[PDB]
Amino acid sequence: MIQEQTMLNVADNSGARRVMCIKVLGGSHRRYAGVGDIIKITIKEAIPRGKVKKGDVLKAVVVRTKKGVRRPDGSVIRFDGNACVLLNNNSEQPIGTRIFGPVTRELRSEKFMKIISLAPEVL
Amino acid sequence: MRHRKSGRQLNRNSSHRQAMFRNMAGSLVRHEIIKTTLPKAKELRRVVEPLITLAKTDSVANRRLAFARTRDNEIVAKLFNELGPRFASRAGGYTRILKCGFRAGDNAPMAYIELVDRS
Amino acid sequence: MIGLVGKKVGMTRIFTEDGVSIPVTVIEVEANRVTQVKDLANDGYRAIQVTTGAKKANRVTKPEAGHFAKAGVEAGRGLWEFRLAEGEEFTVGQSISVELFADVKKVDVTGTSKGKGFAGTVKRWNFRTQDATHGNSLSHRVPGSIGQNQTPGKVFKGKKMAGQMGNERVTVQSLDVVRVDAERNLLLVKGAVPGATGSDLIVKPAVKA
Amino acid sequence: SNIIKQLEQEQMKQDVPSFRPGDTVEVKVWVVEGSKKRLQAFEGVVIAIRNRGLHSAFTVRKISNGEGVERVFQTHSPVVDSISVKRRGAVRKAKLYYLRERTGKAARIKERLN
Amino acid sequence: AVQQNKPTRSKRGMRRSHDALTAVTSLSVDKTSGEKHLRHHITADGYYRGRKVIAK
RNA sequence: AGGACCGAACCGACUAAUGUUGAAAAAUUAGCGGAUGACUUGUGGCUGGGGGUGAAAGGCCAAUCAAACCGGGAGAUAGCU
RNA sequence: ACACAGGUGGUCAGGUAGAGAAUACCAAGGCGCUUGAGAGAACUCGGGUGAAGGAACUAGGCAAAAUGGUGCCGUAACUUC
RNA sequence: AAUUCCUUGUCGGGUAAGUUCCGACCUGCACGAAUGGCGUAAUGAUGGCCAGGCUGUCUCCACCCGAGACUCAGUGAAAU
RNA sequence: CGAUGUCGGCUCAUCACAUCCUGGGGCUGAAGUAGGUCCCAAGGGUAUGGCUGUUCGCCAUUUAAAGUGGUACGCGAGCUGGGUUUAGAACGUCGUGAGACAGUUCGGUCCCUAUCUGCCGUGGGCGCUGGAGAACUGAGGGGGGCUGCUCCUAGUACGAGAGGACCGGAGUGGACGCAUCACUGGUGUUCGGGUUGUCAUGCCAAUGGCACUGCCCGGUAGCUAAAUGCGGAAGAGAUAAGUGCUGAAAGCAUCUAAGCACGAAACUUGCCCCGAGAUGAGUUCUCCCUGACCCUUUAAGGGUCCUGAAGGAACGUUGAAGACGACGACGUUGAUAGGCCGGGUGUGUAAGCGCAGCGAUGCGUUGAGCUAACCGGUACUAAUGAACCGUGAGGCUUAACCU
Ligand SMILES: [Mg+2]
Ligand SMILES: [Mg+2]
Ligand SMILES: [Mg+2]
Ligand SMILES: [Mg+2]
Ligand SMILES: [Mg+2]
Ligand SMILES: [Mg+2]
Ligand SMILES: [Mg+2]
Ligand SMILES: [Mg+2]
Ligand SMILES: [Mg+2]
Ligand SMILES: [Mg+2]
Ligand SMILES: [Mg+2]
Ligand SMILES: [Mg+2]
Ligand SMILES: [Mg+2]
Ligand SMILES: [Mg+2]
Ligand SMILES: [Mg+2]
Ligand SMILES: [Mg+2]
Ligand SMILES: [Mg+2]
Ligand SMILES: [Mg+2]
Ligand SMILES: [Mg+2]
Ligand SMILES: [Mg+2]
Ligand SMILES: [Mg+2]
Ligand SMILES: [Mg+2]
Ligand SMILES: [Mg+2]
Ligand SMILES: [Mg+2]
Ligand SMILES: [Mg+2]
Ligand SMILES: [Mg+2]
Ligand SMILES: [Mg+2]
Ligand SMILES: [Mg+2]
Ligand SMILES: [Mg+2]
Ligand SMILES: [Mg+2]
Ligand SMILES: [Mg+2]
Ligand SMILES: [Mg+2]
Ligand SMILES: [Mg+2]
Ligand SMILES: [Mg+2]
Ligand SMILES: [Mg+2]
Ligand SMILES: [Mg+2]
Ligand SMILES: [Mg+2]
Ligand SMILES: [Mg+2]
Ligand SMILES: [Mg+2]
Ligand SMILES: [Mg+2]
Ligand SMILES: [Mg+2]
Ligand SMILES: [Mg+2]
Ligand SMILES: [Mg+2]
Ligand SMILES: [Mg+2]
Ligand SMILES: [Mg+2]
Ligand SMILES: [Mg+2]
Ligand SMILES: [Mg+2]
Ligand SMILES: [Mg+2]
Ligand SMILES: [Mg+2]
Ligand SMILES: [Mg+2]
Ligand SMILES: [Mg+2]
Ligand SMILES: [Mg+2]
Ligand SMILES: [Mg+2]
Ligand SMILES: [Mg+2]
Ligand SMILES: [Mg+2]
Ligand SMILES: [Mg+2]
Ligand SMILES: [Mg+2]
Ligand SMILES: [Mg+2]
Ligand SMILES: [Mg+2]
Ligand SMILES: [Mg+2]
Ligand SMILES: [Mg+2]
Ligand SMILES: [Mg+2]
Ligand SMILES: [Mg+2]
Ligand SMILES: [Mg+2]
Ligand SMILES: [Mg+2]
Ligand SMILES: [Mg+2]
Ligand SMILES: [Mg+2]
Ligand SMILES: [Mg+2]
Ligand SMILES: [Mg+2]
Ligand SMILES: [Mg+2]
Ligand SMILES: [Mg+2]
Ligand SMILES: [Mg+2]
Ligand SMILES: [Mg+2]
Ligand SMILES: [Mg+2]
Ligand SMILES: [Mg+2]
Ligand SMILES: [Mg+2]
Ligand SMILES: [Mg+2]
Ligand SMILES: [Mg+2]
Ligand SMILES: [Mg+2]
Ligand SMILES: [Mg+2]
Repeated sequence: MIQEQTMLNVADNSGARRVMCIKVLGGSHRRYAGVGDIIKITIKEAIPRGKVKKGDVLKAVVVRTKKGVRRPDGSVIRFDGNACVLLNNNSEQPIGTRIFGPVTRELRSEKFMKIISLAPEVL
Repeated sequence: MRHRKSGRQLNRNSSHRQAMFRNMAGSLVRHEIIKTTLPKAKELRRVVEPLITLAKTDSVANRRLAFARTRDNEIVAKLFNELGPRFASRAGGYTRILKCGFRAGDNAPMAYIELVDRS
Repeated sequence: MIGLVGKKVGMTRIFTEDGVSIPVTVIEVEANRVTQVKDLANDGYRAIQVTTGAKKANRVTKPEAGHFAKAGVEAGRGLWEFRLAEGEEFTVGQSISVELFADVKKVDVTGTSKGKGFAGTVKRWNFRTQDATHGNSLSHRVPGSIGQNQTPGKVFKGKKMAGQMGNERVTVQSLDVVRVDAERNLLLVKGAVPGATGSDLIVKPAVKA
Repeated sequence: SNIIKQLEQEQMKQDVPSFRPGDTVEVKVWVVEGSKKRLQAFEGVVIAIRNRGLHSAFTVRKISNGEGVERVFQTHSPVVDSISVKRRGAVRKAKLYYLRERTGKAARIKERLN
Repeated sequence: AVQQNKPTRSKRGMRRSHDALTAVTSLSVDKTSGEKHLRHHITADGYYRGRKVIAK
């Protein structure tokens, strides 16, 4: 359940540690963004020498929420934090090369095959 | 809304209701019949009749429980020495509500609540 | 096609083999027994009038018991009436089981909703509350404005205001029927139907398909 | 009700082992990726148990790849396959929600020897 | 929040049309003492459904 | 030592809510400032209306002040309603 | 103006904890505030808790929430030291 | 600028975006030297801006506890 | 002018169409995609933020689209009071001055218990022509109507390529709405436990009172949303713009004059809800009452005695029904409520005793004890025998049938 002004941790080696969601894409008056959802973000904190720079505006895909995701048995998978992987604005492919922490089965598609390829654990 | 709930608020807070039903249960055990309002009598059945079912098994623990509920050793003694074996065969329903009209000060519907094995 | 009169037993879930939990609403459907067949020559329309359940003999009235005695059937707890399609007929003392829904796939369930009592416009009509701070004087959940200035000295009909909420007939459409257990008179529909537990339900086959 | 209980007892699983909160459990669930059912393992500490018969559930917390992961299994679901008590623990609560801010040495629980 | 014309005694009577009291329909009679009481209430002497439930 | 510090009594009155035919013709509740000093308080006294007093707001002078109140000139005058 | 949640100077100063005349619970002593009884709608008042997010509210972080003690370590620009 | 109309002046910083803020420029409509000029540590229930923490402020409200509101009995107003 | 509160925001809205999106078309200097322009069309929908008192505007990022206006520039007896526009103070400027400036700057009391109309709900009365209990029809009224993206068709048509479809089908979403509590959660001052201070129960132990429920930790039912089910339609009819067919007037031509066909999210239906006070008061089914007499002003007349039906109402136990009424269940031939038994759930191994330890404490008895609203049972208590209301065959006139 990610909205605007929500801070997120960064799950890749793109160079950011802490980003802020500025827009939940895909629909008018759209309140929230779960996992697998694309969010336009800005960067609030970065490493000194990264691919990205503090104040850049780009997209990101949410991969972990503290609210969690439900499975068709009724089960739910919660995380302790909110994490996103940065994307390009246009090509919408991931920028980093090494994914940190687990991801979920809702992520897998033709679109995020790279992320499920690089994740150390897929729940 | 009040769906499937229980317990009357009686325009009192929770500690006042608990101390009022503790006093009224002790007065009913003491005199075996009292005259109070019909709502207080109906909510008192849910206090007194568990004390008698507790009093059917005279243990030290149950004496301590009845003391934590009543805070009167005279009431706990009358419960386990008299009303226990008096009601040892009744499957609940140890008391009786008798509506007795209307209070002169506020037109409140009054009732006599008494124990069954009194007379 | 006609429907049947059941009763909301409660909700549960059906675990499939595939790991899917289907939230179902158990609807017991006893033998609906017909009490009257209405037709065009006497009544102007084609329908049946059914009854279900049982009733206390000291409480069923002489008009009602004579109405069941003419059909020659046990008194049930009510009387409902279902319009007939063409080429469809039933006898008077006929019993109708839940095997009628044996090969349907979606139903529409009509029930009487829960009584919310006198409800405000936040709950009833989903109005926004006003500001809980920033100066608000006694106006946190009020409906705000209700009209305009002098042009129609009057509030319009159907203005959304507070009042009785619930306790009324609603129909949920296109519910997937999961299981039809004729032996213990059940009907498991996917999802949540209106009504409280133990209330009467009208299950008809889905008209929108 | 009796009808509900009859519908639920025919769906329950007869082999659910006895586990308490604070027990380190290992749950083997079914994973359908592509078309091949495999059996993924999940192992952590039971922080909560909710007993509702068929609707019974339990919560497992583990620290995976630095991140803390809670997962609420439905007990009588067929998508779980095995439940194994690896290490039983000694706590004096029913629900260990305080472990969500304890890490490392602070989040230890002693062994419930019997 | 206040009127602009004086309401009539006709409107006053029509508003008081529903303020009438309902008299008690019938007093139940005790079977032993033969005195009248409210149905489901004890008598004044302390009888109810025959027995003397309380002295006085 | 201190027109020093924190903070009750005490003095004051910054903010919000209530109340606004009030509990109250200015208050209550929760917070707030000073609190050994140019402090505060009791009792008694003095200054009188174009006058007093005023760390000065035209503030206060008995719920009344860009000139108090009471009585009188006085039935002022009113091309106004 | 009231049997009015206001105002009113001095004196006495028990116990446990506590720096304390704060605060909590009590003693001596004195009260339960001169309409009650029910019910447990909207709405208002005064409070309690809240998923995920955390000022995006708003004129404005108003109000709430939060901080809060003792001891020790340690403590910047600037400075009238 | 507590002074600048034109003006949201221009440039820079800060922000994803800043008519406000800070630093500069000077083209000072219409600053300016005891109706004081420019600085200034400390102080301020002072004005403007920013950040951390915090949170029902809000997204979007939900439930609960009490006093009213509602019903009964008694007394019994008011503006108009 | 013996008072019509004047910006902006909030909350509710509602209408117009000169239509922003979606829908249907015509022309194109329309290859396709994407556009330009005009016509028809108002069913639904129609951003969040930064700055600023702002409306506006600029900017950031969205979206199918971020419509234009009316409504006392809608809405202060609905909120706010930042701006404007009171009294205090200051700057610049003007004036000798008091003072002044659509110049700026800091601060600065927003009342009303709703009589009527109106509206949202909910009842009482009477009526509908004997009374009563039910089930209906449906005159009419209201609700609802949004849309993206992907895939297939098909890299097909088109095109030199680049690119890239119509039509048609399937899936998955966003916003909104209805319902529900099985799941995930919230609350759960009526459940369990821990703990601080103090007081008390003679004391120990164990408990209880107060301290915001003392502070906390969990949590039943219930209510809930953030949770999960469903919906928007398809179809038909008549059409708008428009497209035509045949065909003259006007030997041709011509969509029109006669005649016929197609045609849109608009219209009427189809879907949902109310609904016979629809006084035009409807329909069906069932039940109940089949006594004597007096009267004068003899008539839809008045009265006496006997009779008291079907049913209802009242009372009581009450409810996932409810402001009160109302509605629903039940009243001994009884599970309506409480209690009780058993179970479940929650909390988390009670007290007492024994052992170990100097002791705090730990261990055994012990997953113990307690356990609200839950589930299945059970007449133990309370739901009284009655009494009350309601009557006694139900107008006239024709018509037709049967005697
Ligand atoms: Mg109950
Ligand atoms: Mg009261
Ligand atoms: Mg208390
Ligand atoms: Mg209800
Ligand atoms: Mg709002
Ligand atoms: Mg006010
Ligand atoms: Mg308020
Ligand atoms: Mg008019
Ligand atoms: Mg007038
Ligand atoms: Mg009245
Ligand atoms: Mg000092
Ligand atoms: Mg104060
Ligand atoms: Mg001080
Ligand atoms: Mg002045
Ligand atoms: Mg004065
Ligand atoms: Mg004078
Ligand atoms: Mg003068
Ligand atoms: Mg003279
Ligand atoms: Mg005169
Ligand atoms: Mg008094
Ligand atoms: Mg006083
Ligand atoms: Mg003391
Ligand atoms: Mg309340
Ligand atoms: Mg709080
Ligand atoms: Mg709680
Ligand atoms: Mg929260
Ligand atoms: Mg909690
Ligand atoms: Mg949280
Ligand atoms: Mg803002
Ligand atoms: Mg805003
Ligand atoms: Mg504040
Ligand atoms: Mg606070
Ligand atoms: Mg100047
Ligand atoms: Mg300017
Ligand atoms: Mg700039
Ligand atoms: Mg700002
Ligand atoms: Mg500057
Ligand atoms: Mg100067
Ligand atoms: Mg000079
Ligand atoms: Mg100076
Ligand atoms: Mg009264
Ligand atoms: Mg008067
Ligand atoms: Mg005027
Ligand atoms: Mg006037
Ligand atoms: Mg066109
Ligand atoms: Mg047009
Ligand atoms: Mg429109
Ligand atoms: Mg239509
Ligand atoms: Mg804007
Ligand atoms: Mg900001
Ligand atoms: Mg309008
Ligand atoms: Mg205009
Ligand atoms: Mg206006
Ligand atoms: Mg108005
Ligand atoms: Mg206004
Ligand atoms: Mg008005
Ligand atoms: Mg102002
Ligand atoms: Mg001034
Ligand atoms: Mg002016
Ligand atoms: Mg009527
Ligand atoms: Mg209609
Ligand atoms: Mg739930
Ligand atoms: Mg929970
Ligand atoms: Mg719950
Ligand atoms: Mg204590
Ligand atoms: Mg002790
Ligand atoms: Mg005490
Ligand atoms: Mg059509
Ligand atoms: Mg045409
Ligand atoms: Mg032609
Ligand atoms: Mg021709
Ligand atoms: Mg056609
Ligand atoms: Mg559509
Ligand atoms: Mg029983
Ligand atoms: Mg204990
Ligand atoms: Mg033990
Ligand atoms: Mg053990
Ligand atoms: Mg247990
Ligand atoms: Mg039990
Ligand atoms: Mg039960």
